[PDB]
Amino acid sequence: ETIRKTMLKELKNSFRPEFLNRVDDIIVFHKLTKEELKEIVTMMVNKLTNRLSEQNINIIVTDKAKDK
Amino acid sequence: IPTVIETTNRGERAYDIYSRLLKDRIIMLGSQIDDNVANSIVSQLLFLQAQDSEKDIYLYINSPGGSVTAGFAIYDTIQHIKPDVQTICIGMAASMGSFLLAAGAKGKRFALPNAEVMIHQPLGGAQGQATEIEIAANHILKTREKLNRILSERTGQSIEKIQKDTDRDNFLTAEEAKEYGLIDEVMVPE
Amino acid sequence: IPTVIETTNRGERAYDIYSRLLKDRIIMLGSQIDDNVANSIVSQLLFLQAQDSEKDIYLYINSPGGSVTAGFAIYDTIQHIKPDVQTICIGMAASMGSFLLAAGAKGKRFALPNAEVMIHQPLGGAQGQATEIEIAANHILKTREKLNRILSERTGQSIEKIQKDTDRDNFLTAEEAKEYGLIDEVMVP
Amino acid sequence: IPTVIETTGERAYDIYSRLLKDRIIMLGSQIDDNVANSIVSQLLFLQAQDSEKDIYLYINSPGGSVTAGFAIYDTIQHIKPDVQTICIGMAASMGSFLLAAGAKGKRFALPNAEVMIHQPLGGAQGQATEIEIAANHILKTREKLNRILSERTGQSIEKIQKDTDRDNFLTAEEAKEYGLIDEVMVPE
Amino acid sequence: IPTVIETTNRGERAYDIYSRLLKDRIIMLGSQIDDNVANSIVSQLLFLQAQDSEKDIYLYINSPGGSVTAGFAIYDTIQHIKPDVQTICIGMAASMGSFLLAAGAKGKRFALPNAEVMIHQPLGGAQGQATEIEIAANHILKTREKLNRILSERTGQSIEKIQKDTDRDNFLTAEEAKEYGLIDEVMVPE
Amino acid sequence: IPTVIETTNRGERAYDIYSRLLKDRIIMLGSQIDDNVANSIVSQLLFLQAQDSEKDIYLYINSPGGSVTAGFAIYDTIQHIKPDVQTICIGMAASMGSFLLAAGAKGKRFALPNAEVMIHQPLGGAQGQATEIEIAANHILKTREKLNRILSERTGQSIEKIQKDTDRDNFLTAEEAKEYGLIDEVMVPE
Amino acid sequence: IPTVIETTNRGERAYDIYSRLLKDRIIMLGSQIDDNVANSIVSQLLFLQAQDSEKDIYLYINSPGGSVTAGFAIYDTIQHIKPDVQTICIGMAASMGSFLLAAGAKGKRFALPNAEVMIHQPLGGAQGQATEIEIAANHILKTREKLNRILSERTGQSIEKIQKDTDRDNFLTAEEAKEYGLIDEVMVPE
Amino acid sequence: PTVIEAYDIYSRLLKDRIIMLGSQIDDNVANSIVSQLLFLQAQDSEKDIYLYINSPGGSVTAGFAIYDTIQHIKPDVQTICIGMAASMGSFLLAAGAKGKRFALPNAEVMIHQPLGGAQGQATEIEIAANHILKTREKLNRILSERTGQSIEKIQKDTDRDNFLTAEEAKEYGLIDEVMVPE
Repeated sequence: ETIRKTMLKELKNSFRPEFLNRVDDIIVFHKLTKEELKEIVTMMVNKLTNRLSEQNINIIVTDKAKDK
Repeated sequence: IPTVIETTNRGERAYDIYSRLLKDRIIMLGSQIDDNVANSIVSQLLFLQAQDSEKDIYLYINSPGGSVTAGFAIYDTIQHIKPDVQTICIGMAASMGSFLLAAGAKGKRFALPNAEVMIHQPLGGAQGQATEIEIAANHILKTREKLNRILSERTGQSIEKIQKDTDRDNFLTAEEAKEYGLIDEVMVPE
Repeated sequence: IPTVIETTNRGERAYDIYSRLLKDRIIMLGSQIDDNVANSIVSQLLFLQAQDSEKDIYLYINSPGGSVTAGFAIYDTIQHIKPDVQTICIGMAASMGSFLLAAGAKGKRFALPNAEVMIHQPLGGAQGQATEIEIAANHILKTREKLNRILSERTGQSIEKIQKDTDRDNFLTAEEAKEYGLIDEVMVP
Repeated sequence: IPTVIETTGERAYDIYSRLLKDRIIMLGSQIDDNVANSIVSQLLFLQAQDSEKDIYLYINSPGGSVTAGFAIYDTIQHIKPDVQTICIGMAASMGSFLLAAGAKGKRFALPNAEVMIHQPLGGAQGQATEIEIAANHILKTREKLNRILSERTGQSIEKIQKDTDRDNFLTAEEAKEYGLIDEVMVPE
Repeated sequence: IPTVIETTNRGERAYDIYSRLLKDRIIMLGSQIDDNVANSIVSQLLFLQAQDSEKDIYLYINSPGGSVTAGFAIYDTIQHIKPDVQTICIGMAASMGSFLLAAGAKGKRFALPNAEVMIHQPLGGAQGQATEIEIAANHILKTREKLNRILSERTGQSIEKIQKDTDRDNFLTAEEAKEYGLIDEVMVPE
Repeated sequence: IPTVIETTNRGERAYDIYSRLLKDRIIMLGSQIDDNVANSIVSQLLFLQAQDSEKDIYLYINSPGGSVTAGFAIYDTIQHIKPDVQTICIGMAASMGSFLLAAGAKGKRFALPNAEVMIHQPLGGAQGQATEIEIAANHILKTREKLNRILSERTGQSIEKIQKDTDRDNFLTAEEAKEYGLIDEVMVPE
Repeated sequence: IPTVIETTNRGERAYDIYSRLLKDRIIMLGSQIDDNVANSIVSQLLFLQAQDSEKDIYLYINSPGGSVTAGFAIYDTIQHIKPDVQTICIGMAASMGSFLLAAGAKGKRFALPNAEVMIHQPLGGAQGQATEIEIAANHILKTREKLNRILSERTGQSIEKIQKDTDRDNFLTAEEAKEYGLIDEVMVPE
Repeated sequence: PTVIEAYDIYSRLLKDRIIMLGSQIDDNVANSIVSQLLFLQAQDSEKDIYLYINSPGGSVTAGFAIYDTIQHIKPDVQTICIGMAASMGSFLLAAGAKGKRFALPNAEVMIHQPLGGAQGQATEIEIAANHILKTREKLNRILSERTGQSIEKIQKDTDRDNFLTAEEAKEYGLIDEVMVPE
């Protein structure tokens, strides 16, 4: 909550009030967490496994490898 | 001395706290009143008048006293400039500091609740031959007469009463100063 | 005193550590309270009130004390401004330091665990003729009475108890200060 | 000394530099060689700045070196801009000299201001011949000061010699009567 | 005090050596511990906690000693901030300096090989009436008791033994300090 | 010292007053002549010669005097540089200041109307054994003879007359300096 | 300290002479070794090791000596940091400076041809009761024992001969220092 | 004063490889001069360095450090004597490269034996006196080497204070030729 508030306040000091008044929505992107990074690794690995399976190469990545 | 960074649409500027206050037309008189301090105060007042001649100027006073001539220069500058000069007493306003406190515009002289002011006759010194001592004594007496006259004209009190009260060190509270006529009303907390 | 540099799109901000703390609404009282320090602190408080009149101002005290008039100026500025002033005692709070430590907002006066607080009657001096000595003594007694009145109003203790405790140098730990009512709670790590 | 921000030029000045931009030169300290050098530099720079407009000298000083005051007087008289002199606070010793050294009709004084005119100070030490030389020099300096003051005030040299024998304190009205200033600035 | 222009990316800003070391969470204590130094150290500790509440702070200590209250302020700030602080003894850590050396995170107190530490009772003075001397003596004795109690807690040694050892100036080498418990291990060279 | 803005057509340049004067080849000698002042003057003269070896350099003198060696260094630097050096006496030119005043180019030495020029034999001191006192006295006499020789060369007056007039402190006005040969003409006010 | 300007591929940047030398990893020790100078030197060493941990560091020593604590702090910092520290003797390296002269890496301890080095037994003082003087004397003797041990290890020379040559002031020329073992080779001019 | 084109005047002179030695030669000034010499060697190691000397003297160790730095660096060092050069200042004036030591027409130089002090026990006084004699011997040996003069004559002239003008500096070998105005 405070991080969003302070980033929004800092944004107002870089752009004109009438420019920010015309934006439909200002969205603050939160920092990636541990499980989110694990899921990102999972999704990239899944994409790579599909792309190598279309070449008929079967590949599996263990959880410890993904965490590393 | 702390440094203030203020962001504005025009850009970002670095102020020190006293210049940041001066931006809002506030002048800090917080030291012994000598030639250099009086010169700085006169320069600040003149610049504030130059910037625009209708808004108010705020003088915050916390001084133990100082030179009579420097205080007279400050008072004359205050009386000569068109914009009104509000005087607020922070902490202690003694000797010529209290004299400058009464120099503010009528209805605009302020003091904090637990603030103290002190009024007395000016100090001085004479050395050398009897004629030289006579000259210096005449000068100091005339200075006392001028100070008493200005105080009587600004506080509404008789010249005799101010003569009696400034004989010794007179310590006045904010309420006592208000009833005496030095200030107009104390600053109630909000 | 180290220098802190902050980078933005607009430009560079070169704070010194005290100004960097002031950016977070931290005012440091870490020296003897004379006219210059009181003036600087009053100006800082006024600027912090101007910047935003609703958030809280933090005052850090580590000082042996100093001028009574300067401390009264700081106290008046603290009480006059709309934003609340939290007072945190780091190290020492003596004479005027303890008076300003007690002057913070209720429920918002703190002290570090092994911090020391000292309360005593003000010091002064009279010299010259008998009438002048009488004037100076009357002034110092009036000042002591005013300080005792404010301390009684602000700590919940009787004026007589504060008169008795302030006769000599009274050294109070954080727990004793909490029991005495000078501070509100000790800051556990 | 506070820092000043000019909103019309988004440019920063110190208060004395800001005043000097408006052709204001402040003499607010004891007049010694360094101060006189700075004042002469400012006067010459302002003469270079514009050949016509007036320079303003605000004096608040107890006095000082006679030679530095003579340098300032010579620079003021040499430059072709008119130099207005306004007495802020005290104009004593060589300060009162520079007060009467301004352009005729352009010498101002604040209402509650005081000026002092007196003979120059000095000292001698050593053999009789050296002390005689020093006394002759100080007498000649006093004579030159009296001559310039009589010329610039219109009063007789004898009267200036009589009045400057001791410390003479004059109010703004008394200085107006004497001739050192031209009139007193009445507030609005 | 040499300056350093080395900065990442733009590389335009210049630092002095201490400010540059501050960015690496390096804090230098190379002088007597008075109020100014203690205030600077507390401000640096708060700034480094704000910058990151998890990474460790590096505190290099080289001080003959100083005010007990200043050292107490530094100790409270160290024990209050979330990030751990490593104390590295450079040269001598004596009087309150040795107290701050023991104030580091457990298992994170180090000392260079040919370094020296000293422990002793606090110094002070008492002048005036007998009652005033009694008050000052009580205060200094309570201060010594509190210092001894904190040292016993942070070293795991009996307060009787610390009281006996702090009676006179006790000089200890790095190995002797390690055996005593003030530090954790001696930083062997590479 | 005050800071001035310049270049009304450019407006962006601000200099200190002496840097601004140095831009127009004005060098100020307005203090006692010691080693640092002489070094600064020599460096300024070298830079002015490097910037433009054709234009004339202006030297303003207001000094009670100083060391003989430093003033001699200034004299050497003045006489070695190709561009002409004009000397103007602001205020006083005493001791070696008058020597440097006479060191200007022929026909280009001016003095202000109420300017005083003082000429006298150099000062000194000897303390020690008889041989050391003799050595110091011989050196002082030699440097006085060198000063007299140079003054006679640049003033056209016999060295006996200079010896007689420099026995004591001789104070001369601008008119008397012109009659004596120290200056070329008094700068008449416009 | 003159300002020094270079034109780099990133534009024209300016430095002071000491910061410019520090850019090339040159550390100057040219004053008495007190706690402030030791703190500055240690900070510079830590910054240089953080910048690049493989390259060499250079220590130009022109010092008359200083405190034993500060010198030992610098010695420990030098022996702790991973990068090697070349040591070059400029002018005088006396007392603790000569100790820091031998602190450099073997094969990288240089000295100018007509330079002088000098080894002392550490100075000190004691005052108070007999017990306090006993403690101070024990501390001083142990400090000297440590100094002699480190000197023997670094110079490869017997402890007894160090005791003999250290009992009194021992001025050594660069060749004598090289033969003694304090330095490795005299910098022949090239 | 500030020189605008902005640099301080000494920085501007250093840009032209002009090094000013115009104060008492103590450790601070010696370190500054050594650092300037090293920077000038690094910036361009082929042109010539100019050292202007105006100093009453100072520490023997500082002057010897400056002498060693002058001898060690590859680019040559011309010495121009502005004003005075006394004790170590004259030594550094003699330290200039051959054919390139200069002196202004009415400049003055001083040569004399180094000053010192001793205090304490007889052994300590003996050590101090031996060191002072050794330092004087080193100074005389270097002066004899760099001026082509005999050791005995230098010893004789150095005993008391010896003022030499530019011409006496010329016939003494301290300077190589006087700078004629042009």
